[PDB]
Amino acid sequence: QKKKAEVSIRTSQFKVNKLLNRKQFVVEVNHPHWCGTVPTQLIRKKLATLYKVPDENQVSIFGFKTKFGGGKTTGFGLIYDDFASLKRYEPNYRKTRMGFGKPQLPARKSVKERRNRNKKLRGKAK
Amino acid sequence: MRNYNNFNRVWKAPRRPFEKERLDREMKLCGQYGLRCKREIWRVNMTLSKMRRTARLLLTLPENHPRRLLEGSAIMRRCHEYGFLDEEKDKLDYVLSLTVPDILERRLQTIVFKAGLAKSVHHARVLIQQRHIAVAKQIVTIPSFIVRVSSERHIAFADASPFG
Amino acid sequence: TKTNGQNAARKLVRLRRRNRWADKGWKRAHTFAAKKANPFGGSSHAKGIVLEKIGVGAKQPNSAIRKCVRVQLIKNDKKIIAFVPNDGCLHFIEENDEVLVSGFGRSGHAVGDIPGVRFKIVKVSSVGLYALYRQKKEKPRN
Amino acid sequence: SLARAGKVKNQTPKVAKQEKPKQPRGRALKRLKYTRRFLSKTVKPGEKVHMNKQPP
RNA sequence: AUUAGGGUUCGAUUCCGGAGAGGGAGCCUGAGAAAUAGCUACCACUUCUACGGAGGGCAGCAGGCGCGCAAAUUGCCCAAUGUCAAAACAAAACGAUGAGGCAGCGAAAAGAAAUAGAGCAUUUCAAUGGGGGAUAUUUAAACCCAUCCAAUAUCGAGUAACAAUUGGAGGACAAGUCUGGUGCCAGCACCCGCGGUAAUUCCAGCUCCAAAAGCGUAUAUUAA
Repeated sequence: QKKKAEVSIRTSQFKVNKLLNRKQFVVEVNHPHWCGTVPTQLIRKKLATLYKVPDENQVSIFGFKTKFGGGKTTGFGLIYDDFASLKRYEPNYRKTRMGFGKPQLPARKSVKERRNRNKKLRGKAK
Repeated sequence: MRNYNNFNRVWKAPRRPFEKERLDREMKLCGQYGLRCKREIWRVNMTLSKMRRTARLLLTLPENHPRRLLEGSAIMRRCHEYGFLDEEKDKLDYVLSLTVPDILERRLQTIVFKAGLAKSVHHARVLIQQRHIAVAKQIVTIPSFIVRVSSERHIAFADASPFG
Repeated sequence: TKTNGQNAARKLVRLRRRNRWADKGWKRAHTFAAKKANPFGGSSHAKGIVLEKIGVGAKQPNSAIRKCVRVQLIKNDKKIIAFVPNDGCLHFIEENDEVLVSGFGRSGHAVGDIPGVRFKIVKVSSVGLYALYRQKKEKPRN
Repeated sequence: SLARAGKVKNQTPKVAKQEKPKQPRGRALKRLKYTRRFLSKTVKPGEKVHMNKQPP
């Protein structure tokens, strides 16, 4: 116990994308002596602070690869204008990770069997 | 199908499977550098042969021929890095004389033993897989890691190891 | 002696087409005459049915009775005398057993001391024959 | 004619292997082989090396 | 692929080009088809029927029989790459996509590398991942890899039973003038040759040898 596990952050290639209303950057987590992996929830709360972003959720963060043999990881992150441009511009899978879902429709097959039986039918029976 | 990912051979088995002259020369190297298998010898025979062979081709060539300068200096650089050769030697003829030990001396297993962090070479080979040796801040688990001569200062031990 | 000249490349190309046919390791590769007669029909292995168990008196100064089998190839319907490779292993073979047959290893000719026997059995009823001899698997009763 | 089959292999008595300790594996053995031959063995010259011998 | 060089050989198979949709032929629609998950016919096969009839075309992906020496799941998904389209996304309101991707099966090949290290009796000072598991990371979701055994607070190896095999030991060819058993028998042996009563070659035990998570054998091919 030299101290608590200490986790800092550096973003690398930073880009302001005004087309989608987001900022684009590559995130690097410097964490030594963090048992396990740094779960995302913490990276977000750090980034939201370091840029002084007014909300936590405006920061969406996806994909991470640790480094072989020591605590450091690398990943991508986005930062948006407020509540809107997460909802519009983000995939449905990266949304559900935040908790905002659109629940998965019935298993893809089940749609296919119905599509076909309807290739039989005419009028209002279909 | 449709997956384009290139793979290749690193080694070759010798003709004349068993010659008591070669087998002798083999074991004398296996025990000295702490090697697991003959396979790891035949490997530095091929990376040495390929290297050697392009040295001939470029050497048969006329001086100042554009390949001999550009492609010739690059083989002659990378052997100064990795320290296959001494920075005193630049003729490109020297590349054409190298030996299996030169590339084995440069293998992280021997160097951790030569640098003196280990008893001989068997401690060194286990002590690498045991994840304790780091090259520069980077834990390196592969005994066959070839140690660039700029990196022979930095080895020491890991910071996740017992030793830090 | 041979002919030499800048413009002579017909004579040289023709003269080789003619003189390669005199070659035998390939007067073999170029004759269907080889393929029709190799009862495997070109394939490295084949499956037969065991027709008959056969002793074959060994050749020349060697005295022995080598343990051979007749075989009915399932591809070709051809018949083949094949060799059972090791001690007592003829006990692992019964009549009408399916048997995988391989060559002896000099491609189309018999391995010395069995007169005219070019093939040996590698498997009996989908179980390996050497793996039965050396005791590993038990021959499935069917 | 065919009943001599399998004579000798069955007729030879069985020793049922023998228990022994395990050897080293990997490079460990490669060291065990190297200690024998290139260490601890000095030769009277006399150039010869016998890997097996037998108590004749 | 193999090759000093010159060559010898393979190229059904990912990319380009050609051709076909069981066999043949004919044609409509359309900018483009002699299209086959489009039509018409005949041939060979075949599936329902209430006997009047009506159907089918896996050399699409899974899978079945058959055949053969010989080859995986009737699996998830459009997250990515493209395509078509009347089409951005989101907001009651997420187009299809067996193209494609992901995993399952997978010792065809290819890379890395465990099966111990430290000071023959012993004795004991550590270290490790196989494996267990995770606040989690991964991913469309799950996997696998990587990170982790406290960060206030969580696993563990000593006969390392967590136990390396496949072929050899007369010659070519590296390694036994060991000990049993057999007696031209059984078998080995690519070739040469072993076995007919002391077998350096068979069958065994021990011993050593080569290669090693790989190693024999068969056929084809290149060098020789």
